[PDB]
Amino acid sequence: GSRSTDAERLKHLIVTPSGAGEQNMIGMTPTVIAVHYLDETEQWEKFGLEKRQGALELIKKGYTQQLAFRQPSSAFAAFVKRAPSTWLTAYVVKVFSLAVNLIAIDSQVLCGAVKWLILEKQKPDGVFQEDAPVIHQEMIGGLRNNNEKDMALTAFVLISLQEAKDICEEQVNSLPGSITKAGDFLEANYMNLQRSYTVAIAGYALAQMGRLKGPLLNKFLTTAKDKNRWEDPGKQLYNVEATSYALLALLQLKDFDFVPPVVRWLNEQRYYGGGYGSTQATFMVFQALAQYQKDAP
Amino acid sequence: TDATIKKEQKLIQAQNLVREFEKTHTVSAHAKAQKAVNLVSFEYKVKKMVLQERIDNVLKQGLVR
Repeated sequence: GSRSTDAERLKHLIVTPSGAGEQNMIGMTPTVIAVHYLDETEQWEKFGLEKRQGALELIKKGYTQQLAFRQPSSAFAAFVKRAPSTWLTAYVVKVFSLAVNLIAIDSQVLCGAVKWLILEKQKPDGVFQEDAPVIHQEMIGGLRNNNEKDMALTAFVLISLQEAKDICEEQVNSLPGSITKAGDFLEANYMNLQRSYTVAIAGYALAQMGRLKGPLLNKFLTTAKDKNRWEDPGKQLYNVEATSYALLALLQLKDFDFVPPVVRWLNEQRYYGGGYGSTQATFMVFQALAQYQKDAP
Repeated sequence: TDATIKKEQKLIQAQNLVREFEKTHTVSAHAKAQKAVNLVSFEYKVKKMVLQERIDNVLKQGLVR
């Protein structure tokens, strides 16, 4: 293991959630992930055990406010009368799934959104489509890029369904089949991918269902630059996000031989999240480092 | 009907971890209890509410490490 990221660098992540359906999740993200990370790396004592209760209170508040944007269909959008966003609904699932350890979360809200994604937004070939893009395009990170969108978004939604599986197993009968279909799609097109970002996110999605192996795994590993990062020419934030997805993949594969350089690069970026357009980078880097702190020998 | 046993087991797991949270008041115990409760089926909507209320109360008392 490597040294934990110092808790003091994270104090600005405890934020009050405000705004409508999208903005509320933008505010909820940092606080949920900060608490998640600090819990895993056990830094509350040497940082303010009582601050944690305040943070839990803000999470509670985000969760509650987000429910005001839950539409009759179980999907989410910035406003209740705006067409539901496939990405936002999947993102809500992703966040609430990680928060099941922190506050009370309604299974029917979570699985209702999972069920809706499967039943309404998945094509017969496994692809997940977005029919109503979110207003806040800066909050979806590297998925903002137009190339390999079907792959990138399908990997993203599949990741959310996989992280909700434990919670939704018993109540969403179609879940297992949907995960398989989306996997089939990622697998059949993985070798043709050109962007490091997609390689990394589809990589993690395939690794969770043990389908990242053989030539696909070789593609995933050789895409890395200097064996420590997944990057593309564009904003550095997408590279921090991509490398984090890649790290989660590696942890899923238990390839602890390749892990050290990647964690080192991430740590050397001194990226502590927060701010405009930092949602995916903030959530992902810390989910990745927390998983690392929890898994790595 | 193994599905009835799973749900019954989730319920026991929750009850046990919640009782344990009431005993140690740690962040670790809080997480296990909270997750466990969130996993109990709406079938036990009532004891789920009581278990959750029990969690909220331990949180009101305060955690210690």
